Amino acid sequence: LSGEAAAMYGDVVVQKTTRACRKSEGGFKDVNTELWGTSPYLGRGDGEVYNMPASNQ
Amino acid sequence: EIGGQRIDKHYNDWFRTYDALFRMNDDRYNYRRMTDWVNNELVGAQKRFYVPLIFFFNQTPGLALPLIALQYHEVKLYFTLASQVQGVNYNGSSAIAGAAQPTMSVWVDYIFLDTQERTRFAQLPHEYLIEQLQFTGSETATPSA
Amino acid sequence: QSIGGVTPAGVYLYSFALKPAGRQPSGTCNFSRIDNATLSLTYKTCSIDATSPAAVLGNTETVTANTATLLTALNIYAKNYNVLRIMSGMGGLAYAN
Amino acid sequence: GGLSQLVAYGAQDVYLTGNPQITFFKTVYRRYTNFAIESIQQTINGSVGFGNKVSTQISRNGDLITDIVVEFVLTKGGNGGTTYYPAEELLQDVELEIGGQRIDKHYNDWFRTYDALFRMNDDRYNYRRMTDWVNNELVGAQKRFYVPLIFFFNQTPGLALPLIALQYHEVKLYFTLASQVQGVNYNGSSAIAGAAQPTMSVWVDYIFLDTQERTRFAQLPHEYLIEQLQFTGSETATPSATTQASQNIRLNFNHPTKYLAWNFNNPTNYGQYTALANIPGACSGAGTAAATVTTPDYGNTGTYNEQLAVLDSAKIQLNGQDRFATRKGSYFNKVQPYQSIGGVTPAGVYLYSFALKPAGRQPSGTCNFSRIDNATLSLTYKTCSIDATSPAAVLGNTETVTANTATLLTALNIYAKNYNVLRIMSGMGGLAYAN
Amino acid sequence: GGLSQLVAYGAQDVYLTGNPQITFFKTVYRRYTNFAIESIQQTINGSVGFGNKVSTQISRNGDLITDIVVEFVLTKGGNGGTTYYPAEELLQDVELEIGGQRIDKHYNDWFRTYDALFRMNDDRYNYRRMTDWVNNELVGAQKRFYVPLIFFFNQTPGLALPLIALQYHEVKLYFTLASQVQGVNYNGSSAIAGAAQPTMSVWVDYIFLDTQERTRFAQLPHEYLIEQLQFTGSETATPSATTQASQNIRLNFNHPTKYLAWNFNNPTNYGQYTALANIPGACSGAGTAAATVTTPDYGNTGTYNEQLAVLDSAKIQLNGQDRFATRKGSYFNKVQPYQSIGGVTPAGVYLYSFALKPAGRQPSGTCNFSRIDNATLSLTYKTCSIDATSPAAVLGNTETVTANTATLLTALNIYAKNYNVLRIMSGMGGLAYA
Amino acid sequence: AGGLSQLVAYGAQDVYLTGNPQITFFKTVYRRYTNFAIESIQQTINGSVGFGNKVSTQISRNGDLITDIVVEFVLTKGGNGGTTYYPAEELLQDVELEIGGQRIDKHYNDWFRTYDALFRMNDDRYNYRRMTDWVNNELVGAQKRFYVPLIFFFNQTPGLALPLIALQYHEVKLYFTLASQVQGVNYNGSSAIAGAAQPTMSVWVDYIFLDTQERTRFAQLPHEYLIEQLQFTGSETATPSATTQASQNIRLNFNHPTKYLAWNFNNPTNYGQYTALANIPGACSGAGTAAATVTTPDYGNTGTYNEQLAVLDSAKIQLNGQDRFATRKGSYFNKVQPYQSIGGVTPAGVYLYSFALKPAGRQPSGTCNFSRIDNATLSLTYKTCSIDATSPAAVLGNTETVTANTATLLTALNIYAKNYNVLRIMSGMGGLAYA
Amino acid sequence: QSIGGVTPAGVYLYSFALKPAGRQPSGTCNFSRIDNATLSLTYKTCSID
Amino acid sequence: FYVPLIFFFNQTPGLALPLIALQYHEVKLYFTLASQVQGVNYNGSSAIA
Repeated sequence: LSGEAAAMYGDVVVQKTTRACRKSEGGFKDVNTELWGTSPYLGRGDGEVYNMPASNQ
Repeated sequence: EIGGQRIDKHYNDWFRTYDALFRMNDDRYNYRRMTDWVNNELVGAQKRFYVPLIFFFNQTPGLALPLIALQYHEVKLYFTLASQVQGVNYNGSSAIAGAAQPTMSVWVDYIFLDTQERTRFAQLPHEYLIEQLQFTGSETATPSA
Repeated sequence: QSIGGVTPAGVYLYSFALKPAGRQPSGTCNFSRIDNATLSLTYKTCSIDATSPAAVLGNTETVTANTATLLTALNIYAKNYNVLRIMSGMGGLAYAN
Repeated sequence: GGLSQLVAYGAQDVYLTGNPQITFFKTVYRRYTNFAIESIQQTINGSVGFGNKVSTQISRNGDLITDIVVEFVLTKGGNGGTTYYPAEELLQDVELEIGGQRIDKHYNDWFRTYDALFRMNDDRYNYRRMTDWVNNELVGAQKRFYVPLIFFFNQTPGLALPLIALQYHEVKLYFTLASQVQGVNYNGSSAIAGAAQPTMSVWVDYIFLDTQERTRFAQLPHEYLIEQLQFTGSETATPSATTQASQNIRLNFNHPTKYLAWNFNNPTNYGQYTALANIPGACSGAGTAAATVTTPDYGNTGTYNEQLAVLDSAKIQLNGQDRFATRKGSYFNKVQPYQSIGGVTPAGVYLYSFALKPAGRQPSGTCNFSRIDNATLSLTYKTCSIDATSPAAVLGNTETVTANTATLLTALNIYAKNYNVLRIMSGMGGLAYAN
Repeated sequence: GGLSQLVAYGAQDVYLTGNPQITFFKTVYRRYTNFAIESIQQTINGSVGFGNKVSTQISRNGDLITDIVVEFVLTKGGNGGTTYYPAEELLQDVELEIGGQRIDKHYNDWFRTYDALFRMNDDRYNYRRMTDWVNNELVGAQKRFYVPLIFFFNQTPGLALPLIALQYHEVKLYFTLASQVQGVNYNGSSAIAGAAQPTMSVWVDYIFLDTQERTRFAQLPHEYLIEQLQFTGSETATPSATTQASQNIRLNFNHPTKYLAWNFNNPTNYGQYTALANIPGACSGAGTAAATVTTPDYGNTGTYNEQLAVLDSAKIQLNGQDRFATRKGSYFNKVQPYQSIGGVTPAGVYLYSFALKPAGRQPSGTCNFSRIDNATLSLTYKTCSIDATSPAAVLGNTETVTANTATLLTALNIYAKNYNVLRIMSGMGGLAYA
Repeated sequence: AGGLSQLVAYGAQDVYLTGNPQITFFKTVYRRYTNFAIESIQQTINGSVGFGNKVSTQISRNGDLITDIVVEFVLTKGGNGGTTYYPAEELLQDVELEIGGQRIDKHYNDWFRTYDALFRMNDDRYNYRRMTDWVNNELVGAQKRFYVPLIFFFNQTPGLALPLIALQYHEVKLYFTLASQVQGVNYNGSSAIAGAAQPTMSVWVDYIFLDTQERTRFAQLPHEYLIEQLQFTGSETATPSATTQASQNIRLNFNHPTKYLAWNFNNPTNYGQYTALANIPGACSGAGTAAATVTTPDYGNTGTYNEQLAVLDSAKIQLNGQDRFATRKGSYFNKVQPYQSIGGVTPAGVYLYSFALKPAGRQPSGTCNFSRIDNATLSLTYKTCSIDATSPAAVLGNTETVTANTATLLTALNIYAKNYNVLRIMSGMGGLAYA
Repeated sequence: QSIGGVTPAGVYLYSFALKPAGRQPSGTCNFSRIDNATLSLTYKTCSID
Repeated sequence: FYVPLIFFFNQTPGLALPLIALQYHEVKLYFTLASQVQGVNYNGSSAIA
């Protein structure tokens, strides 16, 4: 590695760390996902979300 | 399990640890009366036991789970029964000949709301602050003699 | 200090909360922002001959029964808060981890 | 060196490298929608055991689904050699229902036939390892079996069933368990005293999609080209020891068909597609004094020796007109799968493809049975004159004959695999064509 | 669960899922020209029998043809273990001809060599089931065997021969039947009294096209990239107990070549590419006192036991220059197949590819021998000093030493597979290069 | 009659297969490709070849792109047939890939064994065995040349061939470690074999020679390749026993988009031993006879499909404390995972969990990015080691949750992770986008 | 290399610094940017009487 | 045993050899091992079998 090639030392294997920050002060503070149902069966529910007065009567 | 998601999970040992720390006095004794034989019962005796669950909604009406607001989801309980229970089907490691298999029943106490409250629950969003149990079993750095 | 009951021998508690026994949060340790949480334990010496109660009952603080080495399993629990959201007929947890 | 090859360039290479279009040294990988696969246990409604019938509702614990595995825990009712794919035998059938409509259904025999034709090599061995005891396990041994389902969505991600697009329809699987399983709770016609009932669990592998794909699947209509199995069980002209039995079977099938497949069998013994004989592996105790040609060596029920197969010849006829020239049973047993699958098919199992590649997903040619007024399969059987108890006769015989024990192969199972369209829209779905 | 994986997203994922292009959970099946396939029997011209040459003309009963299977009926002239792929041995050779021009040719040995290198697993086993007796059948057993042909159009629909576009040319196959087939009409050199002549029939699988596809094929010119086999048999510089023979064989090959393949063999024993020995399967009676290392266990003629192979090393030179560094015979037997095919090649059979993937239809690099004047295959043989009748001598020996019985492998068969182009137009056709 | 009668039987259900047709199957048009040639070149090995020694080689600038690497070894048998197990694989203890002075990847003898156990199959696996072992019942003193192919990204496909001419300032090197001992070659169990020969080693690299235009492009253009890397650490296996099902939580020190995890438990003494020893055929030296001893394996049959000898009862992977899937049995990771995703057959004691649809392919098909997980953990439950390994009745007639007493010898745990990274080549230098 | 003294058996040092015995920083390993640091040890066989 | 070398760049970072600045010039170390080493392979003039 000589000359201007060393100047290109960022495009060679000097691979930056993927883990930007630790668990303390961020790092994994944006990896939280709400564990929903992900695919509900609205068949039994689309009678209680809109048809509420009929269920009350 | 709520909506297919694991909300929480307790272990027989947790029930024991929980009890050891949080139940007390006659509450603890009455609890023992529902899970054990406390009047010197003898071999062959039969007894119905009641194991209250200790999930967040099982401790206070304040966290009553709004099945009414979970129109598109199911709520389920899964229970693992021990392969062995001491003094019931095994004595230490030895199987007990003639031991009976358990009978089981799950009971849920339901709240029926009147029209105004019931409507609000079905329609409004809710955020219930709940408790969860985290648990890992480990090998102990067992002390030496 | 924090519960008010009596805990059986061999069971231990450490609270980060004023009242761990209540529903209402009363101080918590958020381990989602801690990289190296460690429980450091020191054990007693298992030198006492368990078959002679005098050996046990009249002994000191840093020792225990030779039969205490049968207590090889350790169960560590933590009780935390999360939020169960219910909206538009469906639910889920606000936090995964 | 390699340079001596590069320099050897002529006019004849223009067809291969002139005006080059591609290289082999630059693979471009296609960026894909982020997703994850989670294996989730399903509940089962109803007790399981022998003769029980239960069902599951596929839980809404993901957006799309593919692979499904039914687990069983069985205990051997006898020693090694007494069972044959017992988890396959146990799962008598599985029915797929969407919105109350039947979409498809598989049978234990189909799983056996399907495997016999379409799986191969170590895929087949690993399969056997998930359905049977293959390491000489002994009586009382306990094992968990994993028998995968083979519905259209269970074979490729490309057909993942969009549960999220079926918001108003339930998706269910009904599972029928066999009344008996050889070497587990029965030994031939006798029950095995003390046999345990099976433990069962159904596992579904769910696909979790990212935000944009989830939305599209939930809102857009979809059309998935799917496979369906059709099956008709029937009487086999009982093979005869004095002549050549023959039979004309009404192929009461519909839809564009990828292929037909069939086998002849002895219903007493699961997987027995050939005659019993006193040659090693061909019967219980075969090769020795204790051999019987009334009971198979269950662990070796299958065989590749067509001398023990019953079919002499067959043809498919459509509307009174031959579809192809009559071919011998061995043509349907060995050539067809050579050409169309690339695996090896056990004796007694036959295939006739209408497709170039019936083992694949792409509909590479199909026969529309919904456009035939009178479809039929014509079979001719071998003369069953060979003394099954005498290896000299069993092994030294002719092309047109088989074992006298081949007359026990009285059941015929004809399968057809076709292509239909599963249309999903506005949260509901079902098949485009009834027939 | 799965959700925890989806959210575990960062900079490293841009290369995999950023600006996504595809999904895996919805596939597109391409609509295709409606077609149907029919198996139709052809009539054989000439007398069928051992040693005879027969032929057939392919009938215009459909538009395109692909698979061709020759059905034969053979009987056993001895017990199990006396035959080795006898239906394959029976078809001594086969030629494909269009308008009188030979397009290609295969040989019984080629079928064995092809199989040894390119078929595998249960494809290979099922193949064996269609050409041999593999269930310990006994003398007198009769069996119908199916020999698929391996001409370019017999391997892929992509090259279905456009008979419909050849309105002005006949298409014929020629088949030479072996004078003798081991364990069928001769036990080694000994004729089997009462042996039957084989039954033979040729089946062609036809494709019926729909109206528009058919019209285009009948009318339009076509250029089908096809494969051809080149072959010359020659003498092996037979090695011996006291020496490592060596040989330089000019390769009289031409056209863009995908690969070379070869084997050494004993002409007497079909499929014998290795030496014989008193070890299981390596000879008649192997493993016992009655063993004879002059006759193979025919049913077990093939083997993976390299010790019995005769090539120490080899290289190919083009215009006197090494095309590659010298490698051992075991390279050409075990590694080339690993690198280029993925199956397992039996001892005595060797491969050298000039292509990345020679087993496929699509060109992936070729050596054009029409531009090489002197191409030579250089072979070094192993020392034949092992006493084949003593298992210890064989099983415990060195890399470069083989059986004394290895000197019986006096024939060498060198094959090459190349590309050519079959041009069809004006209802006629033939190859682009003659 | 015949096939024409099928074509004319056309209707509405054919439209979704053949209406407005897009393709045919009967007219393949081949792609024209750049001209290139492949040549095998012997590399010079620096250092000193011998058992336990470290050697290295610089891949010589003899071509434009490089792919296959094969390490040849000449080994001899220090004992009779049955005393060796893939000895050429065992010998090549490890190989490190270095570009421009930095590590790109590193494989281990055990990885090669694990990789093979999971990803090779059928005759490929057999042919592979033929290149690394003695499989024709060879005897003491026998000598063979073995070929150990490497499996670095560029050693599997030309699509990822490494453009060595583009690396004008950086060399590509291979560092190799030879094992101090190889079973059945220079050692027999714990004993050295007097008179054993030192290995002869040679390293071969297959070079791609491109024509002029392509060579220029590779030297001048920057390149990026999506490539594979192997992450690996060894761990102590919790020791199971007759009295207990040991459990263990192993924090996984992994990073990058991971296609899959793979692992095995083993006995460090005996290469490839992933299962317990037993007195059943193939499960121990002398199994089946008086000499059967369950302290030493039948080396030639070290690997096995006999699950009862496996040590793992069940497992799960947690990501940041959340189970990534419901807990499955060890046999699920051994038989099913590879059934569904690979199609081969995995030996007992070797486990796989995929985060990818196709863990065996080049194309990413779903990955778990461990760089975004703060606490990934593999949770393992072991079987109870209570079965007397010397008694087939106990070995073979036992239950799902137990194994051989000899399974406690499998004290080492090897956990691997297969991930992606990006090879970068620019301005004469090599590179890696991520740490 | 790094201190210039003699270290007793059983005591081990690994420096990230050119001169660890001095006051002035001379190269450091910042573990506040390391999520997973591990010391991997292999012990000798303890078989000597 | 460990034998530190005593070349000028082996004594201080101040003289660290700039291999990077020596692009085109290789740096080699040639080590000669003694024919005999006392108490290892020879005792005075007597070779140790």
